[PDB]
Amino acid sequence: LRHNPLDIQMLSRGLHEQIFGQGGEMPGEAAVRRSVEHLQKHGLWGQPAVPLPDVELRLPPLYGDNLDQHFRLLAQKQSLPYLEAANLLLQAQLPPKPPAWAWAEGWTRYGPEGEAVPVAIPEERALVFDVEVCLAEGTCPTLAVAISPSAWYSWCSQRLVEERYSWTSQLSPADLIPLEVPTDWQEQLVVGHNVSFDRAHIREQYLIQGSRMRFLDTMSMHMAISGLSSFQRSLWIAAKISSWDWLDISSVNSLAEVHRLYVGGPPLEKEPRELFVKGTMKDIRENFQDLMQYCAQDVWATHEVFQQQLPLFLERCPHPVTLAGMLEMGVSYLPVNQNWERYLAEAQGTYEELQREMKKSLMDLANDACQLLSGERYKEDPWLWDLEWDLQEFKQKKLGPCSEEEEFQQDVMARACLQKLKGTTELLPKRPQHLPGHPGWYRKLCPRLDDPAWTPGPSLLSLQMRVTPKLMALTWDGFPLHYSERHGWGYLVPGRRDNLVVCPYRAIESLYRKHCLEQPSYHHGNGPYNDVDIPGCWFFKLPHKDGNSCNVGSPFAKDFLPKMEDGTLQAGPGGASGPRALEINKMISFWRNAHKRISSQMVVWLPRSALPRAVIRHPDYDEEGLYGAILPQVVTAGTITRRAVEPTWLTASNARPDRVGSELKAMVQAPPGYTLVGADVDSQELWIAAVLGDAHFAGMHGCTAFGWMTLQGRKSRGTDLHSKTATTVGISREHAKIFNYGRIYGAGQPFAERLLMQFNHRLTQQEAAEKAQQMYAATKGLRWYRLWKGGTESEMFNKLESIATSDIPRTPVLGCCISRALEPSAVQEEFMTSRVNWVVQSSAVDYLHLMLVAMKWLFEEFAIDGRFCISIHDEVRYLVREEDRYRAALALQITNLLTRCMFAYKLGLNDLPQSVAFFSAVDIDRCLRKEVTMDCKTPSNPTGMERRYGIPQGEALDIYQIIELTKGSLEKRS
Amino acid sequence: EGSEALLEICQRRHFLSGSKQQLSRDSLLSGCHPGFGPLGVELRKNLAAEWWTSVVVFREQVFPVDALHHKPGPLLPGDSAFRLVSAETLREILQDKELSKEQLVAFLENVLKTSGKLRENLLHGALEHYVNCLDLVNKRLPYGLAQIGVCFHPVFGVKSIGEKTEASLVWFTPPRTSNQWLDFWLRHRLQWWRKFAMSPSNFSSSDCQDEEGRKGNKLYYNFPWGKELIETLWNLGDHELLHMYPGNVSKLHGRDGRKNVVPCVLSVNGDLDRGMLAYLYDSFQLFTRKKNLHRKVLKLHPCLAPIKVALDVGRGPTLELRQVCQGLFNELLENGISVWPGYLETMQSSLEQLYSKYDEMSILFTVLVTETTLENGLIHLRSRDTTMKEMMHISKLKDFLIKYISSAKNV
Amino acid sequence: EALLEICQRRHFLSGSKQQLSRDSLLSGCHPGFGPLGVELRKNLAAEWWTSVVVFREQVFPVDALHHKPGPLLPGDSAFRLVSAETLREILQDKELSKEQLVAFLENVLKTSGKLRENLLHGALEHYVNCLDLVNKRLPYGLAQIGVCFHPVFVKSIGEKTEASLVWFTPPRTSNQWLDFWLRHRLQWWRKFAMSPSNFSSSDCQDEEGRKGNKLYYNFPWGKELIETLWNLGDHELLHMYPGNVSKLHGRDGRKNVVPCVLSVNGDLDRGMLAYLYDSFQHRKVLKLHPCLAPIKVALDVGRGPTLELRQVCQGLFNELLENGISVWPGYLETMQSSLEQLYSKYDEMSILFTVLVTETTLENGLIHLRSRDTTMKEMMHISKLKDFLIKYISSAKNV
DNA sequence: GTATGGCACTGGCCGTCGTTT
DNA sequence: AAACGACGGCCAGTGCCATAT
Ligand SMILES: Nc1ccn([C@H]2C[C@H](O)[C@@H](COP(=O)(O)OP(=O)(O)OP(=O)(O)O)O2)c(=O)n1
Ligand SMILES: [Ca+2]
Ligand SMILES: [Ca+2]
Ligand SMILES: [Ca+2]
Repeated sequence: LRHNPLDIQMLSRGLHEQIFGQGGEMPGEAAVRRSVEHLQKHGLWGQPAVPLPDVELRLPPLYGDNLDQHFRLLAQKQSLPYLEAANLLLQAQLPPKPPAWAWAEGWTRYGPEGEAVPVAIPEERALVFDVEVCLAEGTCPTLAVAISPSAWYSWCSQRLVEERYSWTSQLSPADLIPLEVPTDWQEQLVVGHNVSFDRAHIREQYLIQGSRMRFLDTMSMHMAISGLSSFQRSLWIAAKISSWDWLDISSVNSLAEVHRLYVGGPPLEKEPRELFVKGTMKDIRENFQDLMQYCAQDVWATHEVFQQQLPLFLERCPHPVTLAGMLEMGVSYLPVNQNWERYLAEAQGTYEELQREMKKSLMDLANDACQLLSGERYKEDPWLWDLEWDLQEFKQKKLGPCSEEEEFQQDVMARACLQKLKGTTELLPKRPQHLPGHPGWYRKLCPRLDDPAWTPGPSLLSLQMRVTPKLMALTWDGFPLHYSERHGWGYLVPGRRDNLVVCPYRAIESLYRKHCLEQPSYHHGNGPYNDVDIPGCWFFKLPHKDGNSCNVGSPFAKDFLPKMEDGTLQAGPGGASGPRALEINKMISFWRNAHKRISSQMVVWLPRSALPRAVIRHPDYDEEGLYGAILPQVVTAGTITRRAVEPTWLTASNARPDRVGSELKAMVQAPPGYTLVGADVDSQELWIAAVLGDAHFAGMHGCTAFGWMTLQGRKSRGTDLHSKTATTVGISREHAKIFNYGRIYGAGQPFAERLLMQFNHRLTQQEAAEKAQQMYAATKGLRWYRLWKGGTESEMFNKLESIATSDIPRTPVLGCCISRALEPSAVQEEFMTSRVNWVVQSSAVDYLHLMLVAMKWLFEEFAIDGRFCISIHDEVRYLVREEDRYRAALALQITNLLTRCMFAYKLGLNDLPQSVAFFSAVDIDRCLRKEVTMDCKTPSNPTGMERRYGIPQGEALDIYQIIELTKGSLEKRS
Repeated sequence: EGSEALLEICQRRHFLSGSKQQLSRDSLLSGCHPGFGPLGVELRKNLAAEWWTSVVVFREQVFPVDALHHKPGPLLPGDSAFRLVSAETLREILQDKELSKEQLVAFLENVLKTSGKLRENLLHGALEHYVNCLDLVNKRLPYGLAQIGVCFHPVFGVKSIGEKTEASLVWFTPPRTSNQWLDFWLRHRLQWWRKFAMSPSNFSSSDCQDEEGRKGNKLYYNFPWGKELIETLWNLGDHELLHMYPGNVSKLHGRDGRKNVVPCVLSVNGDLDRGMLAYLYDSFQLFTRKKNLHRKVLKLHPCLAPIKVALDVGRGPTLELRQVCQGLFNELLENGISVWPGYLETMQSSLEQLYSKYDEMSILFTVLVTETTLENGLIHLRSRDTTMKEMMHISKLKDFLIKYISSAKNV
Repeated sequence: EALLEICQRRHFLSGSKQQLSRDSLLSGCHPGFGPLGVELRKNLAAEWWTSVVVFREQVFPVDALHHKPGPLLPGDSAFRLVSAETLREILQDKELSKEQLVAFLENVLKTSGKLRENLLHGALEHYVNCLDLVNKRLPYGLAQIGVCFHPVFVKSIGEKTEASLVWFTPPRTSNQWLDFWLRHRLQWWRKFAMSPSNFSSSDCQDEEGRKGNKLYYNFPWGKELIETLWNLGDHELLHMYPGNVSKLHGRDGRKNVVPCVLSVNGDLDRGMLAYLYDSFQHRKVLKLHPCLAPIKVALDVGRGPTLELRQVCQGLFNELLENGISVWPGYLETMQSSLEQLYSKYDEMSILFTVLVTETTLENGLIHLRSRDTTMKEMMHISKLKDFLIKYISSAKNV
């Protein structure tokens, strides 16, 4: 068993005969013949490839008959204590609220008859917990309320009970909320709505070594059970196309709406005077009781919704894997050091500096424009001709000798004459003129001279003003810009005649020559509007991403960042010119928007006493440094897919040489003695789709053309999906990747048409339709017998549509059911694209859950001194102690194998190709970056990561290298 | 090639010196040119003042230092460097049979071990002073010594000497922070060069490593022909300091926190003549709408421009105009503004040529006193940036100018 | 002398006890000056420049190179550069050696350069081109402050930083300008002195040129020259430009005239030493003039919380420096000694004012102040101090 | 495959009205 | 009593987020 009937290398004999069954089964010959016919019709049959080296491992013993039972047992073992806690909380009989809340120092517990007693911590297996933070003083918690199945607890910080005008801004564990018990059973569960926010304020969540406490979020459970899509959310808000029966069983993620849906009854009462979001500490000190009552009400609502949701979730996701996956996904962790702060500072500085330069440049342009007044030269400039070039009149009303001594008299006489002249203030009108002689347009940018805010030059000029694009002399495909009233900013085509000021009739044309010779309108674009009647020229709107009839208020918007090639969209001048300003704008675009989120991140710095001994006595530890952590507020299920969501960290952005502040990922640095061991799954979703199609078709790997190309394709030769499509249709690799991912999720032809019209504006629509039709016919194929078949991904789409159309759609691997808001009964053949996207992305979520469970099991069994760090998109990273860096790597590889094997097992396939058996490479590094070799050069970090901070290059190991480094064993005794 | 027109203009307005034939790019780069004209000297003075303000005054542990232009005493033979000898002794040596057969060839060795040399860099004197200056800060290790001076370099009768004025800062640090400090200065200095630049992107930096493995950075300006070095930063460790003071190591110690250690040395050396030339090139022009408004002007920064305002007169009662111009000139100078006394000139050309001349000289503003001024004290003011005239009352002129300059320091 | 040892202790002079001596300081072969000495010299140079150059329409800066290449006059007293590269070629072939090596000395004159003996020649070299700057208006001058090298008698090199003004005048008014400049220079030297009576002038005669004047300062051992004015005339300019004399003509009274040249050269090192001696005449204190003093005010901390007094001192330090006032960051030092020793140290350094911050500054905003010239203690609010300081200096400049 | 609402931010137009003279 | 400069109010477009505080 080394090659399947289709001459595709499979898993090695030693691994196959210990992961799967030795007996097993083999496909019939008819299916093999059908697959051969398919492949040879597509033209791939005769393409043998050199085999890879074989691999043999003594895999750790499994449990049960097969892989499914093994994973079930592992997940159940992981999740048992937390299900025990959840069940204990589900049966709770909550006593009444205390008659009067206490004004105390820390945690206090309230028993029968309202008695209050101070305690160190709740000391409960389960809790429902809510916190309130006053934004007026920063991010330190103010007060919180918790409920156990037996009593009420309340907590408040010293920043409320005691009053003083000085508190350190740098956060420390000494001010956070203590929950964990010292060293009744070790495992603990905390429930809440948006529980990540509450976790961020826990004292013991910032320790380097993980803890057995876990957090279950009500919002994630709601999203899983009865969540809504973005379009569905918009329509739901609009109400509170053809079928509306899904409204009564779904709602937005707000706590009030959730309680209204699951629990019902009297609505929840807010506080109209938002003393936390807009009040002050004095307001809280005055309105203590009411705020505590509101918090208790919110906690009670959260407990009720949890009671009503837990059985529903346990029913719609039976497989134990999902619960453990969420539990492990809810404990993210990002270490950082003092460098983080530096980064922020530096980035901010750079930002400001660039802005100044840009501003300066614009001012220079303004000055250079004034000269155009002479000889009415401005009247020939094809940009500034229409400005207010008016000059006002000024106003009125009401032989050498040698010096002798005592020349001081002459100086005194001159000074007296000057003083005599200084007093001639009676004639001047008191109401002064403002810079007469200067053009009015220039004067608008000049501050009043007498004001205390005066600055020299046109310091008021700035981006977003209609003047700025005119001054830069910007062009679009070499056509100058222009502003009108039937649109925002557009461009001017100079090829017009028949009287469509004389400047535009002859002066503008020359510009096009300088671009045409450097490489009824004949040019095609948005469309002319004769309402604008500039002689001898056509006006064309700048294509707005929302389609025609929309006005573009600025040519420097986000969607215009692609801009054009270096041969256009620029002006000839150099220093303080349009090109440099555009470059500066492109550089600062990212930071301009992300700076608030990035700087607002909450950071807690661990004291020395809290550090593990491995860090204190490490040779690479400095006593003067700072070590802290960020606990991202990612919600385990922020989308109906159950995919995790967070705006800051879970992003596709990475360090770039052209964007300022892009090295944020690189600032997550492991402490001394620790490393970030991780890997990126090789083409996760595409492989999932390929295996789905292959299992649907003939039960053999690679039986479909899509699966073949997925296995036998390589990026290094351009035979992978992205490169092949790019070379067949003629676009960039990234654009082809976007197109392919869009098509995979069920996007139709019109989406492709619009996207490929966006990618290059030159392409006409009547040919964009042809492009989309040809491409989809090649990929998708014809629908039915008359009026999918014949396509490379026909069977994959058939299976996806079939599973989406089922009565109760479920993930083919773990079986989690789709949200009630998308059931065919409720939607009645609506939102089909949403279901098609959901099936694939939820399969990816199941893959992630399987990875997490396997990694946790392997770490626990072999005492690997590590911890899960983060997972972003399809890449995963773990914080592992240095000495075990290699062992963990092997574990990761093992995980991959099992995971893929699992994905093959549930679809009825008893083999796994050797190509996808292991990670292409495993990364070992002390920082987060796409590759361990790049130095992360950015304008804010010009010297590189290695020069400034001292992070060396990492390692990218293979399966064989790890095997030789570890001898293929995870035991410490090796 | 604008390199010709720019240099012709620079010579004409007395930024440079010497005849037209003598001046050339190679001579300017090498440092063997005749020198700089008064405007060039003023520009260099402004640049030096800005550098000193940015580097020395604002810091608690940077002190001035003076290094002699020559180092006497014996040295290592074989350097082939020029030697200093007085012509008064160039005949008494050989008189009356002093080994005059063949030892005169070996007399070269005496030349290698009897006369001093002209210092080639300011680092050596600062290293000499290190020990004595250590008392200024009670041995607090992080501290600097700065100096602006002139250095001499051989260049290729056969070979000549070029003189270059350079600013040097030697910064002694704890070894552990050394690298960090490097980066710090690498930023600061670079930003300084970007501060006054019209095109700060033309100033660039690169990283380099010594054959001994030590780190450093090179700062370049992009002249129309290529990149030219203008400043260097080097991390030197304790090698030079240890050699210069052999024997007891402890005497080099200084305090870092509570640790006595021998400092690491960081040397920053920039060339002020090359910096001035780069700034002159940057301020020059070096497309469609430019075909008409081809004004030739040097847009030097207000903080660097040698002359701020120029004074002239209109035709009328000469004595009164002269008196008021004298008073205004005294007032402007008293407040720290540099004025070009153009009211002393007898001219034979229109205002256009006057404006062109003042633009090539980089005059920020031109003030004109006219007959009507005597009635109400309103003078004409023309700005270099805008070239637009305004009427302004005398009683406030001074203040406004100061304001302008003040803003230029911060904005 | 006690003054010399105090200057050595307070980083005015540079070197060691034996290296520093009267003769070495006067002749210019001293090891160098300390940072305070450099600051004092820079202040003196700035005062000289503003007095001479800033407030005059006919004085311009000039850039003279420290050496003059090309063949020179043979057999004179001045330093010359021995061939540099020639030291590498001779070591592989001998030109018969023996008594033709005397001609080697002549070959030195064929190629050897020369260091700058004085700034007069460099300025004279620029006369023709600098004449255009004033539209040939005959009266104009060139000023420059620069270092010069002198033989000292084995010979030694003495470095002297000197300020030189070359003044071109009509021959008809040369004497009037000469005595005018004499008066102005004498007044400038008297201006900063605590006892101007110790500055004197004399008139001197020469075979060539015309009369001149010498300025002397009375050091404790005798009068010493510090500056000279000479009416050189026209011989040097004519010699430097033989041939068509018309190129040397300036305009005076609508007629062409060959200018007469006067030279005013003053030694700034000697002047700095003279001022140091002057400002030292029952406590050892240097009462340097406020304009010339290198450091104006010194800051310090008092008893109380460190991380608040330190921030107050940092703010005051930044505020004082932003306005051009030099400051001694004494707040960085620990309370190692008593207050009296700190006062004495600042008195020797010539610190104008001493600032003491205390916890009472935090409680009320008051700061203790001590004045160098009076020794009386005062209390002032922080927000005022800056302005007050400027006023003080301003008064000293106007008085 | 359709997209609603609200909040923060900046720029441009406006008709009304006190101030100057 | 006539012209003007200044200004709270209104409109439009952009960016961020459907949640906690
Ligand atoms: N239009 C897209 C493209 C990607 N993704 C997601 C899926 C994965 O989470 C990740 C994949 O991105 P890569 O850049 O890592 O993708 P490949 O692995 O397909 O790219 P390559 O072949 O360039 O390595 O982003 C998405 O949601 N929509
Ligand atoms: Ca909450
Ligand atoms: Ca609440
Ligand atoms: Ca990838």
